[PDB]
Amino acid sequence: MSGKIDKILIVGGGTAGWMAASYLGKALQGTADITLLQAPDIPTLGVGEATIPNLQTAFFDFLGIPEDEWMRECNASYKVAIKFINWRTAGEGTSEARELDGGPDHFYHSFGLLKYHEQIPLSHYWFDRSYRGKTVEPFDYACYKEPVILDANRSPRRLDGSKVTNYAWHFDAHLVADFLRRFATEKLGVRHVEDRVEHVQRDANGNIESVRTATGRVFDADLFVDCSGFRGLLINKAMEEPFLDMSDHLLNDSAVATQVPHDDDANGVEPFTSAIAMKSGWTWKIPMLGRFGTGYVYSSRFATEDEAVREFCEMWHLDPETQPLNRIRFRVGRNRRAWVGNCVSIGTSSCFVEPLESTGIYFVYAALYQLVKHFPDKSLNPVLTARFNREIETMFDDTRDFIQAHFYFSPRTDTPFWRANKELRLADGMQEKIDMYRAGMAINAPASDDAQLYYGNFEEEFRNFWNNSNYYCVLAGLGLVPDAPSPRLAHMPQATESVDEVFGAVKDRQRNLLETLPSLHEFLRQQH
Amino acid sequence: SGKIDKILIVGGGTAGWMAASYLGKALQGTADITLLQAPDIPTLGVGEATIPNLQTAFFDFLGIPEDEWMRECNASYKVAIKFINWRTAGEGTSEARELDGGPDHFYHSFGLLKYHEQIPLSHYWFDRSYRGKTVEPFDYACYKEPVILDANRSPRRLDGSKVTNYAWHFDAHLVADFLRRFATEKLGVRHVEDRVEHVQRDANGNIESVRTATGRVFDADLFVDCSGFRGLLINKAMEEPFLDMSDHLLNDSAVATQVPHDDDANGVEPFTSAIAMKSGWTWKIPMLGRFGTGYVYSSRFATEDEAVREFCEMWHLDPETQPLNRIRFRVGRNRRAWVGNCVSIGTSSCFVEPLESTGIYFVYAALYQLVKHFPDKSLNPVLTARFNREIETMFDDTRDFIQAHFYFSPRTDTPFWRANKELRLADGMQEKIDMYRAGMAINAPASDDAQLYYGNFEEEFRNFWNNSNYYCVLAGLGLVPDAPSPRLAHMPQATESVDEVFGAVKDRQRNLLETLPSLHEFLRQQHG
Ligand SMILES: N[C@@H](Cc1c[nH]c2ccccc12)C(=O)O
Ligand SMILES: N[C@@H](Cc1c[nH]c2ccccc12)C(=O)O
Repeated sequence: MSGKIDKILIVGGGTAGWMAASYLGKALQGTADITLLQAPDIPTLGVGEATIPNLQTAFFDFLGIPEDEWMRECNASYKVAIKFINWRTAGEGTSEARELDGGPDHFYHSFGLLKYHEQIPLSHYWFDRSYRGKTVEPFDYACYKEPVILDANRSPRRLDGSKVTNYAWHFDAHLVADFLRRFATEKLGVRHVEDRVEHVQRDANGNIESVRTATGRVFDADLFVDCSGFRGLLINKAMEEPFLDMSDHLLNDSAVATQVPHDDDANGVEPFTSAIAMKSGWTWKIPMLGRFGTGYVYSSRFATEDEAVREFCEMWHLDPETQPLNRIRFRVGRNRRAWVGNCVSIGTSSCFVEPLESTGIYFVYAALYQLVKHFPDKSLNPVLTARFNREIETMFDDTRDFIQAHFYFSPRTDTPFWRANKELRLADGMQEKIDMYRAGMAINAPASDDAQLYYGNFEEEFRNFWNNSNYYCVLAGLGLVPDAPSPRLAHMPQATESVDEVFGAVKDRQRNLLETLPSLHEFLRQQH
Repeated sequence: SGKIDKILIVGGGTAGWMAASYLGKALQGTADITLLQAPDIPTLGVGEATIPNLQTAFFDFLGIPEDEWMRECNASYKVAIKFINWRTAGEGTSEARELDGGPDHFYHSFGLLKYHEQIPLSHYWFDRSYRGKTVEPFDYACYKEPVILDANRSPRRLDGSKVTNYAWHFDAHLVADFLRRFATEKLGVRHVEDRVEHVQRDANGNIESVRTATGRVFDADLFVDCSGFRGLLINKAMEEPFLDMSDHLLNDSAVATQVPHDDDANGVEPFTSAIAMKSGWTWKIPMLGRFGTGYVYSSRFATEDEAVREFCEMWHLDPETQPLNRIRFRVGRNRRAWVGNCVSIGTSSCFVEPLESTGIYFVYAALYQLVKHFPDKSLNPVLTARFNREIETMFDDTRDFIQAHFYFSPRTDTPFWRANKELRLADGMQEKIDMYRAGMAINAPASDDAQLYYGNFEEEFRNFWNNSNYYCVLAGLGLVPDAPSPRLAHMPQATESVDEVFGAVKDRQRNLLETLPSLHEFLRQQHG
């Protein structure tokens, strides 16, 4: 028919489902009846979720929820960066960084944007100096103030509350989902129904007419949102939309995870997520309050589930026979089309990639934002659907490419896994970026180096999600550098001379913040 | 292999001297630049219209104040392009015909449509227009400019304060002269007045040297072709094919002149006029005490004599005595703007009728990209390929936008107008139209802050033709969405509170109309 969408049914009630319910409930408030169908699942351990800055500005701010309100109810901690440990040295899976060129084998991928100097990213000046032997300091320590304060577990905020850097959050997803469930049902009028989908009825146009549950209830709506996770109950099962496996770019498809109690008083809390390289994958460490979530993401192609359990438990000194563990098999890739007919997939039902760069939750609300932007009426204009699908496919594929580069450019050749990664091919779009990088060009340089604008305007960030800063942190961090300095620098003697103070400013902030900032633990004590 | 040491620019018109200035400034003291230009019959100052970033991206880069160059170039101000008679049948006249109770004209002003609850004002306007809530045209409802332009107001108060975004009108010859003085006197650019007779290339196909009529031989590491439509280096020497694009643009000729004007009796129009004709359109570019004008037409629909006649008749000029410039130009772009060690800048690179004042912009936009992708003597292929991609998109998007001005005109009164409707829009442009009809914005700006936009070239270049521009032209011509944006039916609070936004515009139109001095008034002061 025609007329606006009157009823929406969300199938699936986890993080994605209740985020969808909250975002749509907020966006269409009072002009659409929303029902979320939810069936009980086997409970799992809170193994932790890491996020990015726009979670607050693009999601919680949109809902009208203050950082302090949701943080306290979700027992959240702070994330200032992802610390990559042992990606450049051979060896077993260990929590301790090995030695590399006189220092621990780690590098940071921090938030924020590299400063521009005479229209050129600081990255280019750093490399120019490194290349000409004027420096041996790593890219991250030279261009970011964060590495130094993170090495000392400092808080991203002073005791008086003032923030000194861009940061995100670490939390148990289950708590956020419960928080949102209460918010959506209590504040936004979303209807929660506890039932299991038994049958999906489609019409002759291939659209979903209704969903019938195991109790015999029939739920019809104008638009259906699939938040059923890997099963893709609607988008794949009912709509039969093909899923594109991308194991030709990503070898990791499994994980063994758990949660470990932690004495924050004795050891403090790390203001960062750790990405610890393993023999057949990598392990995440996500610090929360009084405990940390950790999971070994690996490739079933190079390690059996039991070998992964052993490697994982031994690294944390846990009993492989008694430790509570979540054994997961991921569905890596994306649907050929995220939205088909009147069925929009949101969450893992849509796409999934290992949490190497904290994009899981981002993918959920980035998509919800794109859905509302391309919101249809009952005629389901195909142009809205196609453009939405294009945005989603690009969002995922760029991430897929970026993550693959973490493994493709690691210098490690010590296990079949690391060696195999180098035998895969990068997508053409990614290879073009590397060609540009090697030629000394910036990759997706931000329009402005103003981080407040970037993280404060979703449209601005979504169009430049993976920017030059991100690419340099990871590529240079791993050891991939340009074949030679940007040739235009040889024509800018005054700029390459005055940049001295730009590097000096970072050094002063590194020193000042290190001497004045409280530890993350200290701040959390006062705060929570 | 060493930096670029010598640069030879062939051609000394507007493009050539802008190249010498920009490059002389950008590479100051690190490259020797010589501009080689032949002396030949100058043309009439038929006038050139520009856009806001001419100052922020070009003159500001050179370190030249707006006051300094515009007074030495006797320039006037441009606040918009006024399209006249594009919707009504008839002969080519300077007077707007009547349409729906008013004159047949619409404005394409500078600046950005304001965002209301994350949605461009254009969408709220159409929603109301579509629901019979209003009959006011898009431009008058969403822009303050239209009514002050109708009264020939100045973009700045007598005290100098700026009340709107504006650009300039000037005789290009004067600007070229100014830049020649600047580059030679202040940037050390060597000027040689001679004619190229022979271009010698090496075994790699790169240019080795150029020999002149007097027997002089000039060598360089990089050659900039600013020879105009001849493409002496890029097309003739390097043999790079020029790609004609008359399958999108029928206009390929023009008859132009300069007409004396009594500013005291008539004031000065703060806008460029684009007057629809029987087989093309005519530009009117107001300057000091005169205006440049030219009939752009299609040689396949009107003869040179017919064009001269139609043109002279509208301005009441005598065909037999009025000095006239008759030109037949090539429309399109080179397959590649930069090949080997030869970079084309200006009309030697590409050209499209001046319907949206992009001619000069194309020059410094390309110069900006050349410096960003500046090579050393090894001429890294990647830098060249990327530069070329930037140029082709810059041009093709403009080509598409201009074609739409003709394709969507409602006129069917002459072979020309009817023939435009039988051409094919490029796939990319068709997708944009599909989106537009679906109620979607086309290239919405990341922010509605015009200052960020016009103050940051990277920002504008990535979003050069934005939703504001498409709505001005498409809606102006009468092409509107099939229905309102489906989103608005879900935002009652937004659609209610938007009247305050429309009201704010109304107050601005009122106050400015009442308080602003006429353009002529301001011009007397700022100039005389
Ligand atoms: N645009 C994202 C990029 C990003 C994703 N994951 C990250 C992890 C660490 C640092 C940056 C990122 C941001 O700046 O937030
Ligand atoms: N980004 C350009 C768009 C543009 C080109 N030519 C124009 C003519 C009129 C109005 C806008 C334009 C600007 O706003 O300057």
